[PDB]
Amino acid sequence: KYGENSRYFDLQDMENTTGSWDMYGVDEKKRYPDNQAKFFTQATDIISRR
Amino acid sequence: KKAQVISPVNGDPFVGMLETPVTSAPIVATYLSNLPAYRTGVAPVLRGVEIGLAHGFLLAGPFIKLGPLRNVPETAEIAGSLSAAGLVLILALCLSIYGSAQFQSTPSIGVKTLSGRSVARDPLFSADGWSEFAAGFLVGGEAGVAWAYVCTQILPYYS
Amino acid sequence: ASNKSFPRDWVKTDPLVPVLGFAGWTIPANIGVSAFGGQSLFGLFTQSIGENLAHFPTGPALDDKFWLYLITYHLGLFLTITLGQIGVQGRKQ
Amino acid sequence: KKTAAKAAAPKSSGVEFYGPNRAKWLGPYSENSTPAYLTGEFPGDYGWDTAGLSADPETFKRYRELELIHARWAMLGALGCLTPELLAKNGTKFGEAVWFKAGAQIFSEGGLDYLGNPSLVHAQNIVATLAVQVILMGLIEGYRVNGGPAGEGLDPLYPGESFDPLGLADDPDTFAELKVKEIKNGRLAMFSMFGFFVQAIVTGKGPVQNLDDHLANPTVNNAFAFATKFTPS
Amino acid sequence: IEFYGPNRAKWLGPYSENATPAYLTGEFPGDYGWDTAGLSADPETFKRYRELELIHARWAMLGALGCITPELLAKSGTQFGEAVWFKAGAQIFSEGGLDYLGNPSLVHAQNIVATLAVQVILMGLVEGYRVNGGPAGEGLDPLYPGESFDPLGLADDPDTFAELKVKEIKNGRLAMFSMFGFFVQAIVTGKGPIQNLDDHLSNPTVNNAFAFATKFTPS
Amino acid sequence: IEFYGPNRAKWLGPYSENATPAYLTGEFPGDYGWDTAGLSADPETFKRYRELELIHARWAMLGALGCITPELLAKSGTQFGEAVWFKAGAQIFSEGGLDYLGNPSLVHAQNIVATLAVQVILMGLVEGYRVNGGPAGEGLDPLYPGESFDPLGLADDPDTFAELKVKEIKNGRLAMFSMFGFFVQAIVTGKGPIQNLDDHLSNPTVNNAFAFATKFTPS
Ligand code: CLA
Ligand code: CLA
Ligand code: CLA
Ligand code: CLA
Ligand code: CLA
Ligand SMILES: CC1=C[C@H](O)CC(C)(C)[C@H]1/C=C/C(C)=C/C=C/C(C)=C/C=C/C=C(C)/C=C/C=C(C)/C=C/C1=C(C)C[C@H](O)CC1(C)C
Ligand SMILES: CC1=C[C@H](O)CC(C)(C)[C@H]1/C=C/C(C)=C/C=C/C(C)=C/C=C/C=C(C)/C=C/C=C(C)/C=C/C1=C(C)C[C@H](O)CC1(C)C
Repeated sequence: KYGENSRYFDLQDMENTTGSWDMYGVDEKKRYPDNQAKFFTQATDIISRR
Repeated sequence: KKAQVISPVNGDPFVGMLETPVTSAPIVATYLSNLPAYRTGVAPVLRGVEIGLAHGFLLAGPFIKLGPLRNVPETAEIAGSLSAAGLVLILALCLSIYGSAQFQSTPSIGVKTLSGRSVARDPLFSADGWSEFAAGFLVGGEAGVAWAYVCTQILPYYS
Repeated sequence: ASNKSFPRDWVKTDPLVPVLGFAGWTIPANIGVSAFGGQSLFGLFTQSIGENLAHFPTGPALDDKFWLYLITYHLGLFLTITLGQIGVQGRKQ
Repeated sequence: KKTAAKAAAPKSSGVEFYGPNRAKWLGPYSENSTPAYLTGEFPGDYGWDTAGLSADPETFKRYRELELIHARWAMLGALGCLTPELLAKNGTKFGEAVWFKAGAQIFSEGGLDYLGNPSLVHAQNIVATLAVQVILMGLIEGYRVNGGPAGEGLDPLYPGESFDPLGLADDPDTFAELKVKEIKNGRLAMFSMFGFFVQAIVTGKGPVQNLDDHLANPTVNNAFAFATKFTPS
Repeated sequence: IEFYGPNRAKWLGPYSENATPAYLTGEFPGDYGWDTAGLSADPETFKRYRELELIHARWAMLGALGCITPELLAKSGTQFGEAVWFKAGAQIFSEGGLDYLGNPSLVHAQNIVATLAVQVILMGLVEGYRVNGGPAGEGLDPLYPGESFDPLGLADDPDTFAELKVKEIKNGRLAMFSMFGFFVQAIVTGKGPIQNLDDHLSNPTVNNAFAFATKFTPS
Repeated sequence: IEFYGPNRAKWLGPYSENATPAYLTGEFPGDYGWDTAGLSADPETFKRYRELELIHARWAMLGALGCITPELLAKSGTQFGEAVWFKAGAQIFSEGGLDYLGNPSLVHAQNIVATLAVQVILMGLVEGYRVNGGPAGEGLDPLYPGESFDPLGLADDPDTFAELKVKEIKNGRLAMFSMFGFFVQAIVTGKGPIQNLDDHLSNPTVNNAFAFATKFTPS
């Protein structure tokens, strides 16, 4: 196990032993009041491609 | 004496970062969690318009105060705002071609959070998400610079 | 080693470090010497703070005999608090 | 940023909600481990049960149903007694920015001139203002005690629904903290309002104007200079 | 129309929040469930509040009718001097004592300290005998006795008697609020309340309340 | 003469209504059973009220003697300036600070903010150490300590000590009511209370109270 008494390098658990963490990345919804989703996603519909 | 503040990242002294009250202080951590570039659960279009609204409104200023049309009255604001809109346009183009060059191949393998649990990958880091983010940036930036002109024209003791 | 996670309390807040800081530095900061003619280093620029607070939006002059009071006052205020915080002798002295 | 490991009931945060709280006296804290009715578990408990006006659990609830409402009213009361005394001292005409006759401006020339701008609401009636206040506020506080549209009434202390646009209301330990930042700032607003009210009684100048007068002469221009006023004789 | 029950006319009506506090659910007149602070959670203290509110309501109703009658009587066809309730208390000092009805063939009270002492004696007697009972049968009920204070006999039918209870309580609440209005009119404008009535009926909107709103201005 | 028991001197005496509230039956000084509103039904709140009433009573007794002494001393053979307790608080501002006894060889306090800060420090210290104990033995009793505050040793015999408790409480109640009288005399007539004493002893009935009854007349 990785998070233990100095037992680093867990072979099957690569995403800890490597250095791939999300430092400041939270993920949850409802950041915005709802209908800006409407007013802005129905506004950037045209130019939403490459 | 049995007191220490500075620590390596999540134990693990062999990743090239070390934790400091600059990086991992609580108020700083919650602050940079709450910024729009780190939210991961919202659609990238909306982040694009938030970031664009902010950056356009700040970019309008220096062209107004320090541009070559800054002493001629009543038209010093126009040339500044127009130039700032031009800069935002070029930033939108840069975002588009960055999307064309960066996410053009396979993504990475895995991601976990700091207090370990397997969080999924941010949808901003695909081609579609980045292109949508660029469109949001264009809309938000132009709206922001237009608001900068509006805010100049009707504001109590602007000078 | 150094640690394994960042402690989310590193400034160990002892509540009577700051009150003794500026309270135990300003009660002897307003004595009165021969040097100023009977005035203090806390009341003589109380005159100044209020004085150029009167005409408000005008930022005070860039040679006006009170920037010295601001700078020499904080040069001691910060020092007495930063030596107060090392009045955490809970494990050291 | 690390997920504050909750897993339990307590809510310590730093040191705020447990047996070892931060009390009121620095060594003379409430005797016998703080009176037995209140041991943490909620924002705002510090231990002033000296008169003991609330010893029943329902009164402990109903007084807090007062507290949070009262504090939230005082927050906007404070900022809404601060703002235009700054703005009129900077650059903006108002009529009278002082908060005694802010309500009397309807009588002055043509009603309420807003921000010194003759292109705005221009309320000439006091009676219509009364009507909209009674109607809309009685509706709103009916919805507070009942729960109607735009989110149903779940918790009368904190609804926490589609009303909040930020959508912060998810991680419960950070709001074990922020429910307390609420009450700390609200009691600050309470005593700032007593500043407004008692300074309003004694001297009748604006509170900003009191700060300017005080800082012009802190040893002379303070409350003690009004001490011989209000004396019988 | 169902005050004695769960379907009483609640404090907000159809904004009723039918989760009412459980320490009062009908069975007593005037229970309108409006407990926002909750200063009557304890049941014996609640009983004290019922008794106290009844005493306040009856006293306030008596005072309210006493504030409506004499001014109208002196306005219609009689004279009292100062029928307005301010200097009616000072009518004993002015020239010839307090002559009742404005007539020197009635009470004509010269010394106010005699009224004072006899009033204290009588009031102590009546309040003591109100608390613990006494004459006309010993008091067995502190709220509503039922002994010889109803010489007409209206307390036979129970539901009409309960309706009378509710009317009494509502009238008492209205009387208390209205006497508060009388006191505030005594403070602010300091004129006759029925003079206020006549003046507002003559002037419905030009002198409403806010001409008398810049009087107690601090400076 | 049996305060500690069912036969105490009750709030109405022979109008006692010997059905007293059961949450107090003797065993504590000052229990006179007069609970008409009943704001102390809860026992811990009742204890808070006993402590609070004791604190109020001792503070009010101190204030009452402080209101009787200096005026008499300056009337008899000394001079203070304004010995009346109104401007005794403003004696620091007038000409030469607050000279104690009216003598420029005593306290002579020039700046009131120094009195202010030292007073806050000392009062915080003594009140905190009053609540939680401290010097002269740690406080084990919040009501009456029994530690080194009685250097004469009068608390040996228990029944006389309880009689002293009852005298203390009665004196405190009288002191609180009398200081209320002092405050009301401060408001209405605004003159010296002992000047009031001398004036009423010189004028027993011609200037009693109601010459000073048309002062706060609204208009
Ligand atoms: C690098 C030094 C330097 C600086 C400071 C300037 C400055 C200026 N030049 Mg200039 N110039 C330079 C080098 C420089 N020049 C060189 C080398 C050349 C020759 C190639 C020229 C040729 C040149 C011409 C030909 C002209 C100027 C003009 C100007 C003026 C307006 C430019 C403008 O619109 O800015 C746009 C403003 C910005 C891009 C603002 C960005 C900066 C922001 C504010 C930084 C904020 C950082 C912030 C603290 C971060 C905080 C983060 C925190 C919030 C977390 C301005 C005074 C124009 C003029 O009329 O002058 C009066 C003009 O016509 N320059
Ligand atoms: C041959 C190439 C070339 C050309 C034609 C120009 C031309 C110009 N330069 Mg320039 N420049 C160049 C190379 C060039 N540059 C290089 C290589 C450098 C780096 C060394 C610079 C650095 C430089 C600086 C630092 C500045 C200029 C500025 C200017 C403008 C000066 C005109 C004037 O008096 O202001 C009048 C300006 C205006 C009337 C504003 C016009 C703004 C654009 C052209 C209109 C945009 C339209 C709108 C945004 C479209 C709407 C989009 C929609 C989605 C809403 C002019 C547009 C100045 C400038 O524009 O900045 C304020 C300036 O300060 N140049
Ligand atoms: C109307 C506002 C209001 C209400 C309903 C309450 C209610 C309550 N508070 Mg609270 N409180 C308030 C304002 C209020 N407080 C303010 C402004 C502060 C900052 C000082 C506090 C600080 C505070 C702490 C730190 C604690 C409480 C506690 C309590 C609970 C038990 C204490 C008690 O019986 O007081 C009942 C209160 C009243 C009956 C209100 C009395 C109002 C009258 C008019 C008297 C006030 C006049 C004033 C003292 C005179 C000087 C004014 C001057 C100081 C400005 C109870 C839930 C304890 C608790 O459980 O935590 C939540 C506790 O530990 N309160
Ligand atoms: C002192 C007079 C008094 C008293 C003791 C009561 C007592 C009671 N009323 Mg009541 N009431 C009164 C006057 C009074 N009322 C008046 C004048 C009105 C009309 C506005 C009402 C309208 C009313 C309603 C609608 C309801 C009650 C209810 C109740 C019961 C529970 C509430 C409680 O504990 O009150 C305790 C009261 C006090 C401790 C009195 C405190 C007084 C101080 C001075 C504060 C008053 C300040 C005031 C708010 C400022 C404006 C005054 C102005 C409105 C007159 C209780 C039996 C509820 C119930 O169930 O009925 C049985 C109910 O639903 N009352
Ligand atoms: C604030 C001062 C204060 C306080 C806390 C108490 C507290 C107490 N008294 Mg008490 N008392 C006082 C002053 C006070 N007394 C004074 C000055 C007198 C002489 C008039 C008395 C005479 C008295 C008697 C005769 C009896 C008590 C009793 C009691 C106990 C039960 C009653 C109760 O709950 O009171 C709660 C009290 C309050 C919450 C105070 C509320 C104060 C507000 C401002 C209302 C006051 C307005 C006032 C009526 C207007 C006129 C004032 C004027 C009379 C001074 C309780 C320990 C009974 C007992 O058993 O003794 C142990 C009892 O029989 N008291
Ligand atoms: C309920 C509640 C609830 C929540 O929770 C809280 C709160 C709000 C606080 C509460 C409230 C309370 C209140 C409001 C109270 C009020 C009361 C009143 C008004 C009374 C009166 C009361 C009143 C009264 C008794 C009155 C009485 C009267 C009288 C005797 C009179 C007499 C007279 C007459 C005949 C005439 C002559 O010539 C003069 C005189 C002298 C004038
Ligand atoms: C019991 C009951 C029951 C039922 O049920 C209900 C009811 C009725 C409500 C209740 C009642 C209550 C009451 C009455 C209360 C009162 C109180 C008081 C009076 C207090 C005083 C109180 C008082 C007090 C403390 C006082 C104190 C004092 C002092 C410090 C003083 C000081 C001083 C002096 C030395 C002198 C100088 O030169 C000045 C001065 C500054 C002046």
